[PDB]
Amino acid sequence: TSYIEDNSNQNGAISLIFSLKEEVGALAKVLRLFEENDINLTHIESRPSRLNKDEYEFFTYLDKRTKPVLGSIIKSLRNDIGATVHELSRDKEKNTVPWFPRTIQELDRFANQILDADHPGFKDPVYRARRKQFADIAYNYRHGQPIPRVEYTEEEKQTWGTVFRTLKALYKTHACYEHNHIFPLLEKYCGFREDNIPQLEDVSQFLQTCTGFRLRPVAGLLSSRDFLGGLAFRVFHCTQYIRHGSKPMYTPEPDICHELLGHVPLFSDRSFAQFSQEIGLASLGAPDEYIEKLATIYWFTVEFGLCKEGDSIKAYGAGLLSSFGELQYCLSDKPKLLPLELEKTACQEYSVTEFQPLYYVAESFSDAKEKVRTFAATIPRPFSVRYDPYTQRVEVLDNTQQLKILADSINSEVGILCNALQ
Amino acid sequence: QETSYIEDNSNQNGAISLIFSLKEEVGALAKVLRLFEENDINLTHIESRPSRLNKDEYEFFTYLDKRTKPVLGSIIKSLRNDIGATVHELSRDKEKNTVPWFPRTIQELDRFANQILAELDADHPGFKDPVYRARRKQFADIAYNYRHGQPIPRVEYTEEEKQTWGTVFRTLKALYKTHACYEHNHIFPLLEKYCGFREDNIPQLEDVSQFLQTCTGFRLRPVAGLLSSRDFLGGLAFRVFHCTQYIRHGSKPMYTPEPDICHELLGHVPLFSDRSFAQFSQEIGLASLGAPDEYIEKLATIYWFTVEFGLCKEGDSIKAYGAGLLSSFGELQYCLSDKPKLLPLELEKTACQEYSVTEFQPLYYVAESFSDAKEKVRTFAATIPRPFSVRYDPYTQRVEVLDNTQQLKILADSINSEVGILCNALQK
Amino acid sequence: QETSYIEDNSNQNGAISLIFSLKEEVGALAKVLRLFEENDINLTHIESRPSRLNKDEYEFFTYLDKRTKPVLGSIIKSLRNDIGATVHELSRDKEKNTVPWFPRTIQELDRFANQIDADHPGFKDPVYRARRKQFADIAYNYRHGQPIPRVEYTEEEKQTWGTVFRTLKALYKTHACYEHNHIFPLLEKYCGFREDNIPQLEDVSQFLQTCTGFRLRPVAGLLSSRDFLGGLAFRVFHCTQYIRHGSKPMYTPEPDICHELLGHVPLFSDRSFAQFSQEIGLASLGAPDEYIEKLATIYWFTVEFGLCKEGDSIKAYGAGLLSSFGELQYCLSDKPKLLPLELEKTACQEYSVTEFQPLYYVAESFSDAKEKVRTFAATIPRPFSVRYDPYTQRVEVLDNTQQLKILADSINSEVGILCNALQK
Amino acid sequence: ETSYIEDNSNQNGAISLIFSLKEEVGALAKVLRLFEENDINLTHIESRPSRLNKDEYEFFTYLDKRTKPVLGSIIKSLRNDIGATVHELSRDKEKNTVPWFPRTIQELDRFANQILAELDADHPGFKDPVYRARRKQFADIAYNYRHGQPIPRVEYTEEEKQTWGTVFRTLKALYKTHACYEHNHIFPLLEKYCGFREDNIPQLEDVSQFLQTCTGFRLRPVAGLLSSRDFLGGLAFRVFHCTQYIRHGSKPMYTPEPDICHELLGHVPLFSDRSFAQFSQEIGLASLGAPDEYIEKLATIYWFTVEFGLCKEGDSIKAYGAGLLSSFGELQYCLSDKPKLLPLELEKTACQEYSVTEFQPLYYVAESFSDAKEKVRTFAATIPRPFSVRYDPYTQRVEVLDNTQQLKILADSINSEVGILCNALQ
Ligand SMILES: [Fe+3]
Ligand SMILES: [Fe+3]
Ligand SMILES: [Fe+3]
Ligand SMILES: [Fe+3]
Ligand SMILES: [Mg+2]
Repeated sequence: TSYIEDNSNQNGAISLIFSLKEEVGALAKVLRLFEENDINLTHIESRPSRLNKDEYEFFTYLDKRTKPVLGSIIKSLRNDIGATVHELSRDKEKNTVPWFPRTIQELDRFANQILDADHPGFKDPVYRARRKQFADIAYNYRHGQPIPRVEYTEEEKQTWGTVFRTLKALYKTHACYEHNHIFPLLEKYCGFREDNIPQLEDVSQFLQTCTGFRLRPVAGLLSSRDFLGGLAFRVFHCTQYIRHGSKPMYTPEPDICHELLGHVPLFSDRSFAQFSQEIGLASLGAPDEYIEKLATIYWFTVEFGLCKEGDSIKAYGAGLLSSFGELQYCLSDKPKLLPLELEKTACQEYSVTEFQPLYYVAESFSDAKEKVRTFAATIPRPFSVRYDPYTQRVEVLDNTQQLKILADSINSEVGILCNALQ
Repeated sequence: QETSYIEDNSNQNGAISLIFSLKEEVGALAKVLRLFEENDINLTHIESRPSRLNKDEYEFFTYLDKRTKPVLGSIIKSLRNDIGATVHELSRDKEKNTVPWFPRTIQELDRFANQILAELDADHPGFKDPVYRARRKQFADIAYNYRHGQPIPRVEYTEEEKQTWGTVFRTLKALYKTHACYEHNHIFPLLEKYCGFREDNIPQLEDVSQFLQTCTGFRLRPVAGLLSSRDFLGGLAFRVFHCTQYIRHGSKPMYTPEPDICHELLGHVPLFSDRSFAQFSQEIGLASLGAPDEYIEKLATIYWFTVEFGLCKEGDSIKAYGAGLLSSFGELQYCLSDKPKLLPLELEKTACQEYSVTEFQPLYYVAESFSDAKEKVRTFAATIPRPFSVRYDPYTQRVEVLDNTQQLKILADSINSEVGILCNALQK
Repeated sequence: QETSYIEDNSNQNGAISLIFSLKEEVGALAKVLRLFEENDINLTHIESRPSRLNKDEYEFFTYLDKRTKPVLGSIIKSLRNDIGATVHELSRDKEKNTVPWFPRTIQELDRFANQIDADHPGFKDPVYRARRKQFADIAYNYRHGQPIPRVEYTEEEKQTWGTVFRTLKALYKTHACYEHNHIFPLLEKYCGFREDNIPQLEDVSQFLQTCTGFRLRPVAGLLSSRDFLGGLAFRVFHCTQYIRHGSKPMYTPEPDICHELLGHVPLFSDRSFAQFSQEIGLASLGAPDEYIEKLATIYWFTVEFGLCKEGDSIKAYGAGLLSSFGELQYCLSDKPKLLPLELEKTACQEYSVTEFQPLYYVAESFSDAKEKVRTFAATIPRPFSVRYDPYTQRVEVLDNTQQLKILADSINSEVGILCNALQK
Repeated sequence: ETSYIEDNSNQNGAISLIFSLKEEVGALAKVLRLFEENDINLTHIESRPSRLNKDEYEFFTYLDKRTKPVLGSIIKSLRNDIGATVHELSRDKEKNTVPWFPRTIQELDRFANQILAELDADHPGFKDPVYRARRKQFADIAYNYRHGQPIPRVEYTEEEKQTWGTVFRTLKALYKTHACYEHNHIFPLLEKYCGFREDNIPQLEDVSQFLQTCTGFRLRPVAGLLSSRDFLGGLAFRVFHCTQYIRHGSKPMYTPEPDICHELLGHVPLFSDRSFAQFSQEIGLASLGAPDEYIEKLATIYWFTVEFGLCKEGDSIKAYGAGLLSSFGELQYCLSDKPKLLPLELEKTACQEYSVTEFQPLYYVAESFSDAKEKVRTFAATIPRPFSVRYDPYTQRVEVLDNTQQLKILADSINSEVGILCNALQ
C-alpha cells in the first residue's frame, strides 16, 4: 500500500501542549519549574493565546533525554497548576499523543527521515550520483530558504519533453476543469514547456500566489504521518529529481514530472487546496489506524481520484494526470466506479504495483472537503485542530472558552452578511 | 491647528493599476495577454491567477505607471467593450473616475514605502549635533534600501543611545502596572523575556518582527520617516507596521517631536501582539484601501483617537492603550487624572474631532474593547464611498477586491467553514 | 409499470389564486380592494395581511374559481401595469402562463381534500363495501380544525389488527430503524397501540402534534400526488381510517389503518424525519407534473420503501416495509440491489407497486436526506421559493432576495441562541 | 409603585421535573416504575421523544405539594442511579429550585386566574353599581376561560361604545403624525377586517384570529392584572393576556387599569408585526425561570420598551409604546423636546426608576425592533438559569437546552442552513 509507518530519530520528539491563565507570578513559576529541571530557557517559548485573551501557550522542544523527569513536571503541571496537559511523543509511548508539528518551521526536524536494486537506473552511476546530489539539496534544505536551482542535462529534458508532450495532448479530454483551468498559467508564468523543466522555487512562488501552498524539497519517500501532517500547513513535500531516461514512461516513484504535472495544478486551486489541507489537519495526532485510513483516502482521492463534471467524469488524481497509460484507462468502461464514501473508502484494499481496478468518484472538491471534515470528527484525538495562516501555526481547540470566542466570531460574521444583503 | 493626517504625494512615474476578472473561454486569455504584450507592456507587469471564488474566472494583477498612460484608454476600451470585463482603474494621482491606488499584494508595499512627507528641522532638539544628523541619515539609508522579505539589518546602538533608552524604559515600566491596559501588561513580560526588552538593551527590529509574526502575524518594516496616511494605514491592512529604527536625541529623553524607536517598541509592539488589537488595526487598514482623501482624513483622526491616543474600558475602571500614552510618562499620568474629558467612542463624531499633536489631548474617547472598536470600524467603513469591498487573505498575503455578490459568497463560505469547525470541536 | 404517481384532476370550479404584494400608499389598498369589489368579487374572498419581511408591503390572498375567469385578465392587467405588482397566477388546470395551484394556508387543504375494484379482496362482500363508504363519508364530512370522529371497530376488525400487530412487532426490534423502535413504546403507552385495541385517529393526531407538530387528516381514498405531497408541506398527513379486509390480514394492494399507524406514525413523531418529509412537501408546491412524478418516486424510495444506514448495519424505515412482514424480512436479505441515495438518479428509478422492490436506496440519515431533497427542489422550475411558517400555519412564497434574507436572519438568530447556550 | 407584581402561589402550587433519558433496555420502564411505586400515578407524567437528541426522551411531570414527600428520593435516584440532569421547578421558589414556568402553551391555564374582589374605592366607577357588576361579568368570563376555546362575544352598550368612540377618535386623529410606521401600516387592516371603527367595539375572537394569521400571536382573556412572571411568560408562547372590559364612561381619557382600548389600540397593531412579535417573545423567553430580581429588570425593560417605548425612523422619532398609543395626552407629550431621552441600554434601563402614576420624564429610544430583540437576547444570557430556552412553534412547547449534545444539533442545524444559503447564492 501507499502507507509508510513513521519511524523515530535517535532522540525522537517530545512536545507539551498546555495553556495557563495569567496570574501574579505564574509565568515566572512555570519558567522556573522548567529551568530547575535542566530544561534551559531556549527550549520553552511562551506566546499569547489566539482565543483566550488571558492565557499563554507554551511550546516545548524536548527529546527522550528529558523523559526521566518529564513525568514529574507533568505531574506538577496538571495537579499543582491545574492545567490540561497533552503530551506529544514521536515514539508513541503509552499515555502519549502521536507527535505533530505545532509551527510550520518545526516541519524541518524530521523532514529528512527518508524511507533500488531493481530500479531501471541502478546500473547508471551518473544517475545514482545525480540522485545523491538532489538528496543532498533536500538534506540541507530548511524552511524559509529558496529552493536551490539545478540545471538539468539535455537527456533529462528530453525525458521531460516526452512526458510533457504525451500528457498535454491528453489533458484537454481527460483532466478535470481545474487542472485545465490553471495549466495555461503554469505554461505562461512557470516555464512549463516541452524544452524546459521548471524550477521548484519558481513553482513554489506561483503556488504561494494562488493558494498559499509551498513546495519543500525531499530526498525520497517520507512516512504517511510526516507527509500528511505537512499538508495541514499547505506544504507539499516535493521531489526534485526526474525519472531515468531509458524508460521515460514507466515509474514507480514520484519524479519532478509526477509532482509538477500531477499535483501542482490542483494545488493551485482554492477548493482543492482547502480539501488537501483538510486532510492534513485531520492527520495531526491521529492514531496509526487512522493514519492508515487517511493514507488510503489520499490514495483514492488526491492520488487516484475521479470527480463529477456535469454529466461526465474527469480525472483529478495525480497518479492519473502523470501516467498516460492509466489516465486513458480510468475513463474507459474497464474500471469499476464507486461513489466516494469515506467510511467505506478508508477500508478499501488497493495495490500500488498494478493499475487500480476501482476508483472512487467525488461529487466536487467542496463536497469532498466536507466529507473529509465529517470523517475527521470520527478520528480519535484528545482535542481538535484549526490552522492559523497568520502565524502559520496550528491551534488546538478543546477548552469551552475557546469555543465561545469562535462562536462569537461566527456570530459577528453572520451579522456582517445580514447587514450586507442591503 | 496641525493634525496627524498626511496627504499622499506621487513619485515621478506614479502608480496605475487595473483590477479586473475574465471568464474562461477559448482564446480569451491569449487575446488579453496579447493586447497587453503588443503595446510594449511585457509579461512581467501582467500576472494572471485563478479567482478564489468563481472557479471559472481569472484575476489579473497589473503593475503599470504613466509610461503606459498613452495606451491605457485603448486597452480599457477593448476590455470593457470588445471583451466585456468590468475594469476598475487605480491611479495614485486620483484623476476623476478613478479609484485612489492601493497595493494589492504585500510586496507592493515596497513601491511607495519611501514617499516621506531632507535635513531635519532646525527646531529639532538635535539640529546642532552633526553626529546625530549623520546617524539619522544612516538609518534613513537602511530603510531606503530595505525591500519586503529581507531580514531587518541589525545596528549596534551607542552607549549614550542605550542610556536614553534606559531612562525612558525605566520610568515608563515603573508605571505600566497601574496605568496600562490589560493587553499591554499581558504581553510586555513576554517581550522582556523573549525579545530582550531590558533597560540596558535596545531590541533589534528583526527579533521583534519575528515575535510579532509568532503572535498575530504582524511584521515590522523599517521606514526612514513619516509616510502618508494612505500608505501607512494601507500597510496595516496586511498587518505590516512601518517602524522607525532611530532613537531620540540624548539631551531631551522625554520630548520627541517625532516617533523614535521608543514610541514604536513601547507604544505599539505590545498591542500589535494581541489578536483583538491586531484584527482591530487591520480593519482600519482594510478601511483605508481606496478611500477618498477626505475619508483618509477621517480614518487618520479615528486612528489618532484610537490606536494613538485611545482609552479602553476594563470592567468598571479605565486604562490606556494609546501608543502616544504608553510612551509618554507625562501624558500617561495625565490621561487617567481628573483633568481630561472622556467621551464614549462613536466614530461618526470621533472622525470630525479637532486635535493638536503638540499639546496634551484635552479630550479622549473611551472604547468598550478592541472587538467593539473593530465592529465600529467596519460599520463606519460601510459608509465610505468605494466602488467595491476589500478583504485580506493571509494565505497569499494579497488583498481581495470584491463586489457585493462576491462579498456575500466569502462571508457565507467563511461562516460554513468556522461552523463546521465548531461542530467537530464541540464533541472534542 | 403502474407507479405511485397519481396525476391531479380538477373540480367543476377548480381553484384560482393570485399571489402579489403591494407597497403601502395613500389609497392603494382601497384601490386594489375596489377593483375586486367592482367586478363582483366581494371582500370575503380577498384577504390582506401585512408582509412579514417588507415592512412596507401587503400580502393578498385570493380565493377564486372559474366564475372569475372572465374577469381574471382585466384584474391581472391592472395589477401588473397600473399598480406595479408582480402577480403569480395559480390555476389547477395548469393553463400556460400559470403556476400549478397549491394551498397557501393550512385551511385551503379542505378545498381538494375530497378529490378521490373488481380485484379487491372485499368486492364480493357488500358489508365491507358499505363500511368503506362509511369511512369515506367520515372523511368527506371532515374539515380542518375539527376533532377526528371516533369510530368503534368490530371484533373481527380488531382481530385483523391483532394479527398484523403481533407479527410485525415481533420483528421490529431486529428489522426496524432506531427511530421506529424509539417511539413505538410511547405509542403503546399513550396511544393504545396494543394487540387488542385499534387506536383512534384523534388521539394519534394529538400525540403527533405534541411530538413534531404533525397532524392526521382523514381521507376517503387515494389523492393525487400533487395534493397529498402538498399536504405534507403543512405537516398534514392524509390518513385512512378503514382497515383491511379480514380474510387476508397479510395482503391489501392499498394502505389501511395498519399501514398508516404502524408504518407512518412512529417516524412522523421524530423531528429529523418530520423536517425531511416536510421538505418533500415544500418541494411539491407548484412543481410541474414531471417533477411531481419525480417527487412521488423519491417519496416511494424514501418514506415508503426506504432503507437507512445505522452504524455498520442497514435498517428499514419505509412505511411499506414496516407494515409488510413479508417484504420487511425480504428487504434486509442479500437479494435486493442497494444504491446510494442520489435524487437526480433516484427520481428516474423504475418501480412496480404490485411486486417486491428489486432495488432499494440507502440514505445516510434523515438530516442528510433533507439536504438532498432541498437541493433537488432547487432544480424544480418554479418562479419563486417556498418556506413554511408554523406560527400562522401558512406557506411563504419568496423570491431569491427574500429567501437570502430569511436564511441570513434565521441563521443569525440560531447562532445567537447557540452563543448564549454555550456559556451555560 | 412600579409595573412589577411579585408572583404569588396557589394553595397547591406547582412542581415540575425537567430531565431527559437516553434509551436503553428497561430505562423507560425504570423511570415510570420509580414514579408509580411512590404512588405518583401515570396520568401526571407524559413521556415524549427529545427534539434534538434523537436517542433521548423528555419527561413532562405535572405535580403539586402532595407529591413533595417522595420528590427528593426520586430526584436522588434520577440523578445518581439513572444519570440524568434533573432540574427541579417549584412555584414557591425554594432554594436549589428553579422558579416554575409553563412548559406547554396549555399549561398557561393553571395560574391564569391569580388576581393581583371589589374595586379600589378610588376607581372612577366605584359609585356605579352597574359598572361594578359589569367588571365582575368580564372577570367571570375570564375565570371560566381555558386555552383553546373561542373568546365569548359580548354585546357592548351604547355608553361603552361612546367611550370607545371618544378614545378612538382622539387617538386615531393623532396616530398618523405620532405613531410608528408599523402601527400605521397594520391599523387600516384592523379597521377593515376586525371592525376597528368609531361606532363599533371589536370582538376579542376576531382580533385573536387576525393576530394568528399575522404573527401567530393569540389573545387570552384575563380578569385583572397578573404577576409579572406569569404575563411575561405568556409572551414566550406569543400569548397576550388581554383584558375585555372598558374604562368608565365619566372619564374616557383617564385609566389606572388597562381597558379594551389600551389592549386593542396600543398593543394589537404591533403584535401583528413579525419583528415586534419576535421582540416581545424574546422578552418572554428571557423571563422563563428568571429570579425575582430579574423578573424586576424584565418588567422595567418591558415598561420602557413595549409599554412606553420610542423608536427611530430615519432622522425623526416616533412612539410605539402601548401606554403612549392609548393616551392622547402623553402621546403628544412624548414627541416634544420636553422629555429626557437616553439611548436604549438594558443594563442601565433595567435599573431605571419610574412612576406609573405620572407621565414618564424619561423615555428610552430603540434603534429598531430587531436591534431591541438582539439587546434582549444579550441581556438574557446574563440571567441566572441552569439552562437556556428556545420556543418550538410546531409543538407549542418550550425546549430547554443545557447539555453539549443539544448544542451539537443546534450547531448542525446552523451548519445546514449556512450550506443552504451557500447553494442559494449560486
Ligand atoms: Fe504523489
Ligand atoms: Fe505611532
Ligand atoms: Fe403510504
Ligand atoms: Fe399594557
Ligand atoms: Mg558600542
